[PDB]
Amino acid sequence: RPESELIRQSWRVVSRSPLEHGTVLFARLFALEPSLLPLFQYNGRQFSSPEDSLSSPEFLDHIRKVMLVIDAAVTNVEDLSSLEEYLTSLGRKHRAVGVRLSSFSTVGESLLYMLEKSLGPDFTPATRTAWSRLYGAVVQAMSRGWDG
Ligand code: HEM
Ligand SMILES: [Xe]
Ligand SMILES: [Xe]
Ligand SMILES: [Xe]
Ligand SMILES: [Xe]
Ligand SMILES: [Xe]
Ligand SMILES: [Xe]
Ligand SMILES: [Xe]
Repeated sequence: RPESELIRQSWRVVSRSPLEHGTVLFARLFALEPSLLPLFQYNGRQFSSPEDSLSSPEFLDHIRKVMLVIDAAVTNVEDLSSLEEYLTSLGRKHRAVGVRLSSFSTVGESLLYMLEKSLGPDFTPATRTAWSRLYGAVVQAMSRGWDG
C-alpha cells in the first residue's frame, strides 16, 4: 500500500526525538481541552496548570508510553488485527482513569497538529489522510474497551 509507506516515512522523522514531539502533542491537547488536565493524578495530586505537567517525571513517562504505542501501530500498519486485544484493554484502562471516548478525537487532532508542525511542506493531504485512517483504526479497537 502507498498509505503504509507515507506513514512509515513520516514516522521516521518524528521518532528520532519522541519526547520532544510527544511534548508538542500534549501541549496542543491541553490547549484544546483543558478539562483533561486533572485526569493525570500522580500521588493523588492534580496539576494546576498545563506547565506543571511538564516537570512531572510520571507525566513525561506517559508521553514515552504514548509514543511507544504509536510506534507499535506503525510497525504493524499492514496488520493491526494483532494489536487489537492489547488496544481494547488499553481503552478499558483509560475508561477507568476517567477518559471519555469523545476526548480521543481531540487527541487525534493533536497528533495531526504535531505531524503538520514537524513535517511542514512534507505533510501532504495524502499523509494527513493516511494517519487519519490509521488513528481511526486504533480508536476503533480501543473503543471496544468502553463496554461497547
Ligand atoms: C485523553 C488523553 C489521555 C489521558 C488523560 C491519559 C491518562 C493516563 C493515565 C492517568 C494512565 C495511568 C498512569 C500512567 O501510566 O501514567 C495512563 C496509562 C497509559 N496510557 Fe494514557 N492517557 C491518555 C491517552 C493515551 C493515548 C492516546 C495512548 C497511546 C496511544 C496512551 C498510552 C498509555 C499507556 C501505554 C499506559 C500504561 C497502560 C498500562 O499498561 O497500565 N494514553 N493513561
Ligand atoms: Xe504539556
Ligand atoms: Xe504547556
Ligand atoms: Xe513505565
Ligand atoms: Xe519512547
Ligand atoms: Xe518511539
Ligand atoms: Xe496518539
Ligand atoms: Xe496512531
